[PDB]
Amino acid sequence: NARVIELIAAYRNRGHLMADIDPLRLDNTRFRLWDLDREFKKKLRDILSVLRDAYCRHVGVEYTHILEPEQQRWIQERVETKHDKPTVAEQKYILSKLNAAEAFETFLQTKYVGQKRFSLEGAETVIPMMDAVIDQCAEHGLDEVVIAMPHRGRLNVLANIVGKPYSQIFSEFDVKYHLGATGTYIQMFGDNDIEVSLTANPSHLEAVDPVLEGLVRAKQDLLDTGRFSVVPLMLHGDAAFAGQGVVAETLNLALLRGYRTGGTIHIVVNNQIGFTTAPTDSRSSEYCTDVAKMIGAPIFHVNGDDPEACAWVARLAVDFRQAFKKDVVIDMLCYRRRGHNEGDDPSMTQPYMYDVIDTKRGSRKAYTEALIGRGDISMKEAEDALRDYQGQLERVFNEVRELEKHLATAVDKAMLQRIGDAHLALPEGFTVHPRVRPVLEKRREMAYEGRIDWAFAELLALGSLIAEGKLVRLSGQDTQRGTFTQRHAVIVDRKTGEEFTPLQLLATNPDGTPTGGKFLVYNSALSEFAAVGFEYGYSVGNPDAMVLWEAQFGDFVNGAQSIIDEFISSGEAKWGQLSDVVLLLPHGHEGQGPDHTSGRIERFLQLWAEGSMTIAMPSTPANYFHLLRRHGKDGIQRPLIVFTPKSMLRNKAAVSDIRDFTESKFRSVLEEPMYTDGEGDRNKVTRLLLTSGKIYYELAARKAKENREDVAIVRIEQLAPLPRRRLAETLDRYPNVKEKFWVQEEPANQGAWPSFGLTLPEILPDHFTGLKRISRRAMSAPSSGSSKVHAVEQQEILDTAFG
Amino acid sequence: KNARVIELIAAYRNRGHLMADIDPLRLDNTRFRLDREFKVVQRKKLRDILSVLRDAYCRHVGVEYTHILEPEQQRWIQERVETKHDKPTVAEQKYILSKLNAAEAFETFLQTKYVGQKRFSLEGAETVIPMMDAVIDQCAEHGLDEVVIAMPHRGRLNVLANIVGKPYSQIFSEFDVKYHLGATGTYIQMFGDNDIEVSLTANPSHLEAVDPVLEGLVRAKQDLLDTGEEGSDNRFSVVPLMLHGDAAFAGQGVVAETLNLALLRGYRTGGTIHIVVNNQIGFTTAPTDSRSSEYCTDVAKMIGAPIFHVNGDDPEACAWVARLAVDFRQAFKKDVVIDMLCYRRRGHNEGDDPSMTQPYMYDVIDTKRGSRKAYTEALIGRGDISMKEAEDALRDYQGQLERVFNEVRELEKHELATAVDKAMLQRIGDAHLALPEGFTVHPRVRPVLEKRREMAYEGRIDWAFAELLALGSLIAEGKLVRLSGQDTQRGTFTQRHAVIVDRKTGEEFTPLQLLATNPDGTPTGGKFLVYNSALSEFAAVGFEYGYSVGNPDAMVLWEAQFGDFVNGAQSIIDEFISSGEAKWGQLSDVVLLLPHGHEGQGPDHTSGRIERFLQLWAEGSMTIAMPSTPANYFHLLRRHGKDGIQRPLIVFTPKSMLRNKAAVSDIRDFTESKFRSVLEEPMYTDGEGDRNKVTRLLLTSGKIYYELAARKAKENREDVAIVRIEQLAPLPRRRLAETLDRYPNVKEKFWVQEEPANQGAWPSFGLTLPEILPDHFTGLKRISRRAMSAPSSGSSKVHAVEQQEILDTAFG
Ligand SMILES: Cc1ncc(C[n+]2c([C@H](C)O)sc(CCOP(=O)(O)OP(=O)(O)O)c2C)c(N)n1
Ligand SMILES: Cc1ncc(C[n+]2c([C@H](C)O)sc(CCOP(=O)(O)OP(=O)(O)O)c2C)c(N)n1
Ligand SMILES: [Ca+2]
Ligand SMILES: [Ca+2]
Ligand SMILES: [Mg+2]
Ligand SMILES: [Mg+2]
Repeated sequence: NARVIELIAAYRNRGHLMADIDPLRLDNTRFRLWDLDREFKKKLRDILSVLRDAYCRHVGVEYTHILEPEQQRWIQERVETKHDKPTVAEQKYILSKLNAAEAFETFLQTKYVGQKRFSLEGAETVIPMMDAVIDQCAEHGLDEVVIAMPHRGRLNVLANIVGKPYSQIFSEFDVKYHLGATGTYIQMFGDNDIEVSLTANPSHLEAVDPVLEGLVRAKQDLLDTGRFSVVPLMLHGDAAFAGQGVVAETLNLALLRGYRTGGTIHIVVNNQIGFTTAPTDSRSSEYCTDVAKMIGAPIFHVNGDDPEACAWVARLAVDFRQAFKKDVVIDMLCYRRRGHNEGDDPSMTQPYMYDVIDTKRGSRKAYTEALIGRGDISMKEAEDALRDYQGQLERVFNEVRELEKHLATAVDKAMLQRIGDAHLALPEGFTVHPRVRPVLEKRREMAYEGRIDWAFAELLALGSLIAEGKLVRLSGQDTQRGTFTQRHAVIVDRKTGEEFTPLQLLATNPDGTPTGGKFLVYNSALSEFAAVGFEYGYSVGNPDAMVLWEAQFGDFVNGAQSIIDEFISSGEAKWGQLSDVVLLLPHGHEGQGPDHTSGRIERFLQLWAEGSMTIAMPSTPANYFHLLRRHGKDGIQRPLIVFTPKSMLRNKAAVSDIRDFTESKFRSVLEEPMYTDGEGDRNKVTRLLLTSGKIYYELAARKAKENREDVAIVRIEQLAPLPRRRLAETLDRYPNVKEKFWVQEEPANQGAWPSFGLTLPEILPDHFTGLKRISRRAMSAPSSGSSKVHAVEQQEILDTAFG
Repeated sequence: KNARVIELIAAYRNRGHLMADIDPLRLDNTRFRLDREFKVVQRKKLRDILSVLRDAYCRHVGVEYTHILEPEQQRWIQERVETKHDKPTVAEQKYILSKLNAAEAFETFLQTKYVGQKRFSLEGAETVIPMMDAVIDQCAEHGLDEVVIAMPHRGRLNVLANIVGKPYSQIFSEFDVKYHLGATGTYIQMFGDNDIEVSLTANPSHLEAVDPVLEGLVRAKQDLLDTGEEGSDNRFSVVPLMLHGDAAFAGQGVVAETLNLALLRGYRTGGTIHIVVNNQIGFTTAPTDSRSSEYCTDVAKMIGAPIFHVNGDDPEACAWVARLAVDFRQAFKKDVVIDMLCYRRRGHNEGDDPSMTQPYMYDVIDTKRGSRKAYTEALIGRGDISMKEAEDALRDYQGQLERVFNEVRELEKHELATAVDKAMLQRIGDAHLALPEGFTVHPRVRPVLEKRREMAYEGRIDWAFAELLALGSLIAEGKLVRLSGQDTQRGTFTQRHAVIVDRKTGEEFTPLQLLATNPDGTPTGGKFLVYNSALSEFAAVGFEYGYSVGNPDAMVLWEAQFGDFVNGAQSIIDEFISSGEAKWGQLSDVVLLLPHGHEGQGPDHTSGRIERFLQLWAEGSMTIAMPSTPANYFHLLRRHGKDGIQRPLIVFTPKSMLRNKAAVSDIRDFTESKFRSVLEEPMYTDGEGDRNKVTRLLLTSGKIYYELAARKAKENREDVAIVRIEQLAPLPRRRLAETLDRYPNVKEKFWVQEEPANQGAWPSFGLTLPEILPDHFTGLKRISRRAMSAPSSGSSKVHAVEQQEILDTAFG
C-alpha cells in the first residue's frame, strides 16, 4: 500500500517523460509486483490504467511543481477521471477544421511562390486547437480573445480562426504577415459569439509578447474587468520560446497588480527545430516551455497528430485560466514538413528527422483514418470529409480567382488650487510620513503662490487631464515615489502601509459626480524590454488613455531597444498601427558616470522621420506641463520622447509662475526672460548660443555674472520635428548676430549636434550657415567615469561659450 | 498507517521550504500558519524521522530540489541534507566570526570615512562574505584553478578586500569607476594547503548584463586550460561565481537567456554558483511588485537547478550551503542557486528615508542588530564560546576597524603582411575533400566541396570560401578561432558549410579542423570552434564578447542571422563592446558579422543599422567595415587576427552578393595583396580606363557598387567613376585623399547609398567628410532613399522602384 502511494506520485510527477507526445518518435530510448487484482485505499490494475491514460498517452502533464495545493488538486481531478469520448458531431467538426487548415496550406504552396517559410504543414492541428480555446472562452461568456503570434501559419489563422474573407487576405498580394486584424467568432454548437483580434508584430520573435499583455490590459481596464473578459492567446516557436529573454520578462508580469491580464493561454508550435538548429543546441532543459515553471504555470505537452487530445487540452487550459487567473502553457509537438525556406533541403543539416518526416502523412489523413479504424465514422462519412476538403480547396482557389479579375492647454487657477488642495485632502485617520508632509504642504503653497517646480507641474498636467475625464497610466521603476524622491504620486501611511493617491480625487467633480477620468500609477518590475513593450501595447489598446513609461535613468532604456526600433519609432509607417505612448528619460551630465548621464538623444533623433515621434527636452516646469497637456489633447496618436531632469528638479531658477500655466501655451523655442519680459536689448547681441535643457541655467548664470549683453541664449525645447518657423522668427529678432553656436553637454558624436549640425544649415541656410559646435569631445561612452573630469569639462564648455 | 508517514516525508521534501525560517526579518506573520518504529530499509522511531525532516527542510535552509528530473541528483541532495550533520568546530565558527568581523568593520569604515557610499552598503547582508569565502575555499579543496566573479555594485569593495584579497592601499588609491573595474588575486586556504586564483570581471551599472559575459570569459579560460567541454578532462576547473540582487534576478530577461546556455555544448561552463543577495527590496519596490513567483530565483527551475533559500542571520547554514553548492556543481556540472535572505539596513542612497515607502520593513529593521553581533550572541547561547572569547571577537572587530582607518590614512600621506602562399589556399581547398573514412556527403553539399577545391587552384573565389580561407590560414598559423551564431555551421544563406553532416549517421565533420595539424603531423596550436547558437542575441553577443576578454589571442566571431536582430543585444554593444576599453581599460577583439543589404525582404531583413555603430564610434574604439570583394574581406579578417591590437570589428556582410558572379576574387588578390580601405574600379588600376575623363565621382560602400558599375558599363559612362569606402571607421583619410587626387577633372562628388537619408553612412559622412577633407568634400551631395522611420519599406515592389531611382539619379 506504501509502494502504491510512491507509484501514484511517480506517474503524477514524472509520467510525462514516458508520454507518447512526439508524432515523429525520434527518441527510441524514450520508452525503454503482479498483485494488480488487490484492493488499495480501488484495485491496483484500475489505479495504473487511470495513471497511464491520464499521464502516459498523448498528453504529458507537468503540474506537481505548482505550489498552490488547490491548483494541483483541480488538474488532478480533471485529468484522472474517465473522460467522456467526443460525439461524432464534435469529431466531424474537428476534422472540418483540419480540412480547412490543410486546404489553405495546399493553396498557399500551389498558388504563390516563396510561401514555404510561412508553411504550417506538419502543424495544422494548431487550427482546431486555437478554435477550441476561442470556443471555450465564448462558452465562459468572455468578450474578446486577442492573439499574438510569429509569421508561421498567420494567414491560415486569419482565414480559419479570425474568420477574415479570402478577398481581404489575398488582396493586392509580405506586410500581410505583420498586420493587425479584427473579427467575430460564432460558436458552432453554442449560442455565444466572441471578438477575435490579431495584433501587428515585427520579424523579431517574441518581441510582441509584452505588447499583447499591455494591449489586453488596456481593453480589460476599458471593460472594467479584473472577470478578465479579454484573453491573451500567445503563439510561439520552440527555439524562440526557450532562447528569448523577453519570454521570462513577460511571464514575470503575469500576477503583478499593474500588469496582470488574468492569465495568458500559451501555445508553442513545437516542430522540434529552429531553422537548421536541433533542440539540443537551442536549450539546456528537457522542454522548450521549462521557463513557464518560473511562475508555476501548468504545462501540457500534447501530440500534434492527436487533434482530440489537442482540443481537450485547449478547453482544460481556458478552464484553469478562468479558475485561477494564471498562465497555462500548451506545448504542441509537431513537425515542419518542408524546409525553413526556398533554398533549403533540410536533410543537409537534419538527415534523420527528415527521413522520418518523408514517411509522414498529414494530420488530416491520419485523423480521417483513425476515425475509420475506431468505427467512429462510416466510409460515406470519411468520403464526405474528403469532399469537404476538396470543396474547401476549390473555394479558396475560386474566391481568389474572382478577386484577381476585379487646442488650448492653459487651465484656470482654480484647477491648480484643486490639485494643490488634493495633496492635503487626506483620508480619515491617515498618518503621513513626517518627511512627506512638507512636500504635500509646499504643493498647496505652489498652487496658490507660484514658483511651481518640475515635479508638481507634471502632476498639475496629469491631474488636470483626469479632471477633464482622461485615463492616465503612469509606471516605471519606483515611479510612485520617484527615483529622485520628487513625485509622491502615491503616499504611504506611516502606521498601516495603506496607499493614498492624491490625483485620484480629481476623478470626482466638486458636485460628487465622476469625471470619467482615472489615475493608474504603478511601480514596475526591474524590466525595460517587457515594461516598455507593455506601455506601448497599452496605448494601442486604449488610444484615449494618457500612457507614460518612466526610465529610472534614460541610460537603461537601451534594454528596450527592440521595442523602440520595432514598435514605437516605426509601427505607424509599417503597419498603420498608432501609439500615443510617452517615454520619460531622466537625462543630464552631473558626474554620475556613463550609465547615469544619457538617454541617448542622438539615437532617438536618428530614428526620427517626418511625423513619426515628438522629441523634447523642456527647460521649465510650465513648458513640460503644456507639452504633456498638448500630447494628451491634440487628437493625434504619436509617441512622445521626453528627456527629463535630475538635479534641475531642485534648481530654484527652474520654477514657473501661475500665469505660465493659466495664460500660456507650449513654446517650442524659448528666449531669455530679460528680452520677452525684462529691459534687455536684443540689438546688442553679436553671439548667439543655441541650446537645450539644464545647461541654459549655467549659461544664463555666467552671462549675468559678467553682464554679457553681447551674448543671447536661445533654447530649442522641441528637438523633433524641428520648429523651423518659430526658430527662424526668434533668430530674426537678433539682427547684429555675427556668430552662432550649438552648445551641449553631450560628447560631439552624441546629443543633438550629429543631426542639428547637418539639418539646421540645410532647413534654415540664411540662419545657420557657419553654425559651430561647443560640446564635450567625441567619446565611445556617454560621459567620463570621473566626476572630477566631468566638472573640468562642464567649466570648459561655459568658458568656450563666453571666450 | 505508514501511508501517512510516506506522505509526510514527501510533503517535507516537496514543500518544507514554504515553512522554513529563512527570513531574518520575519515580515510574514501568516507564513507559519511518535515512539513507534516505521520502515524508512531501516527501522526508526517516528519522532526521529520527523526531527531529521524538520532540521533538513524547516530550519534556516529552505531546499527546493524535487523539481529536478534526474533521480540521481534528487538522491544526492536528499542523502546530504537528511543526515545528522556534524556541528562545525569552534575553530571553524571562530573563522566564520572573523570573516563577519572583517566584513562589518569594512562597512562601518566605508560609511564613516567617505560620503556618498550608502548606495554600495552591504549592511544587513555581510553574511555574503563568509558565504563567498566558503565557495572559494570549497573550490580550492576540489583543487580547482580559478573562481571568476561577476556581481553588481553592492558590497564590491568589501569583496575586493575580504574575498579577492586586494590591499587597502590599492582599493582606496586616488579615491566611482573602482566599483566597475576588474581585479585578480590569490585565495590562500586558512585551514588547508591549497590556493586558487580569484578574479572579478568589469561590468556597467546595467544589472545582470554581465551574466553572459562572465560565462564567455570562464569558457575561454577553460578552453585555454584544456578543461571542460573542449578539454581532455571533465573538471571545468574555472568556476563562475555570479552574484545578483533579488529584483534584478527576477525581472531581467538576460538571466533566463544565460541560464539557457548552462548545458549547451558551445556555451557550458560546468555549472555556475549563483548567489542572490535577497534583501527583499529593490530601491523602493516591494517583492510583490517585482515578481509573479514565490521566490526571486524561480527562473532557475527552467534548467532544473537545485535552489537553497538560506537565512542571512545564520552564517553557519550559509557557509554549509555554499560548500554543498560547490560539491553539487562538481558532481553534476550544473548550476546551483543560493538565495540569501537578508535586509538592506540603510536607505537606497543618501537622502532616502526608506520608511517613506516601506514603513513596516524599516520599523522591523531598526530593531535588528547586525549579523556579526547576532552570531557572537548565538554562540554564547549555544555555549560554543565563553564571555571572554565574545569580548575578544569584539576586540578583533575593533582591531580590523582600526587597521583599515590607519592603512588608508598612511596611503593619503604618501599620495605585418596578411597575404598567404598559393599552397596555403590549396591546402584549405583540399581539406574540403579530405573526408573521414566511410563518410557520406549529402548530394547537395558535395558540389560545394569540389567547387572550393577548384576555387583554391583556379580562382574566382567567392565570399563564403574567402571567409574560410582567412579563418583556415589563421588556424594553420596556430590561432584559436571561435565562430558562432544562429545556424552559423551551415550558414543562414546555405553558403558556409563549416560543419558538414553525414547523410546516413548524422556525424559532423569540420574541414577547417584539419588545418590544426601541420603536414608533418604535429599540432599548429590552432583550433576551429564552430557552433550553432541558441535563439538569443543578448546572451550570445555577451558570451562572445566575454570569450574574447577571457582569451585575447583567440579570433572570436559572432554572426547575426540578419544584422536587423543585433538590436536585441543593444545593452552589450553599448555597455561592453563599444565602450569597455575607455571605461575600464578592458580590451576585446570580438568580431560582429551583420548580414546587411536592401533586397526587398522588409525592414527586419535589410539593415544592421550602420548609422548606429558609426554614431557609437570614437577614435580607436572599434573598426567598422563593409567590404565589397571576397579578397578584401579575407584581408580584413587576417589583419584583425594578426594586428596585435585588441579592438572590436563590426562587419556588414552580404546576402545576395554571396552569389553575385561579379563579386569574386583572383588568387593574386589573396597571395600578392593587402586590405584596401579605399577601392577604385579595376579599369583604372588594371585596365585601360582614363581617370582624366571623369567629371562626376560617386563614393559608395557595399553591393550597390556592382549595380553602379553595371550601369556605367551599359551606357559607357567614362565621365563617371565609382570609389568604394571599404573601411567606414576610422575613416581612411590619407588613402581617400590620395585616391581622389588621381581624378583632377571632377566637378561634382556624391555619396551614394541604398539606406534611407537618416540611415547608413550619410548622417556621419555628410558631417565629417567636408570637415576632415575640406579641399575634397566641400559641396558633397547625397544620393539615397528618402528618410524613413523604419530601415526600409515592407514592399519588394517599392524597394525595386527605389533601387532604380538611386541608379537613375547617380547617372542623371
Ligand atoms: C529575435 C529574433 N532573432 C532571430 C530571428 C531570425 N530567425 C528567423 C527569420 C530568419 O527571421 S526564423 C528563426 C528560427 C525560428 O525557430 P522557432 O522558434 O523554432 O520556429 P519555427 O520552427 O516556427 O520557425 C530565426 C532564428 C528572428 N526572427 N527574431
Ligand atoms: C537594467 C537596469 N535597470 C535599472 C537600473 C537602475 N537601478 C539601480 C541604480 C540606480 O542604477 S539600483 C536598482 C535596484 C536594484 O534592486 P536589486 O536587484 O534588488 O538590488 P539591491 O536591493 O541589491 O540594490 C535599479 C532598478 C539598473 N542599474 N539596471
Ligand atoms: Ca496625442
Ligand atoms: Ca586584433
Ligand atoms: Mg521551431
Ligand atoms: Mg534587492
